[PDB]
Amino acid sequence: PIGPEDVLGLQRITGDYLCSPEENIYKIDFVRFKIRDMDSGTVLFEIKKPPNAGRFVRYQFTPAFLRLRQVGATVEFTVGDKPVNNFRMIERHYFRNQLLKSFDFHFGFCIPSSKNTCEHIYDFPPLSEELISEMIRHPYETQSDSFYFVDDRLVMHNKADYSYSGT
Ligand SMILES: C/C=C(\C)CC/C=C(\C)CCC=C(C)C
Repeated sequence: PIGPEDVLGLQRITGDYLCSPEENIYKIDFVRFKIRDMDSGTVLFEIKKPPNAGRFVRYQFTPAFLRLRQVGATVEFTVGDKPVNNFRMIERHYFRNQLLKSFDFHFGFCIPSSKNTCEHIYDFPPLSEELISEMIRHPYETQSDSFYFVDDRLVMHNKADYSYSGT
């Protein structure tokens, strides 16, 4: 039902998850996530996996984050026995229902029944100063949808919100 063309034009965060966890028929499970700033080598965030059912994440960042040029994302995941072809993530970010950027990453070849490592390069959009001020000023109103497709079918959907106020 849901293909990449259904999400590629969205101008708002979705009101609900567009797929159920049962539709993840390929048993894809993300187990590690690490963010590196390509201009300082600084690790900006790193986690390792031990209602929303774990499909929502809250992120606490700093104001400097909104001026980064390029960020390297290291992602580790396991895969079931079904071979996976045309694995694709489409991740859209919004502040106050205004599209900031949409990232389209095609995964490399996925080895079934095994752990895989992939690297995504995030080229940040140049954000206007007024938009920078408002995202710092109103935490958690920057939101994202991450859509995962295998052979042009929605199989995973995650959500997140973001703070750029530090802690
Ligand atoms: C799976 C990854 C995430 C849930 C968050 C990582 C997203 C980014 C690093 C993009 C930041 C967007 C801007 C407009 C600055």
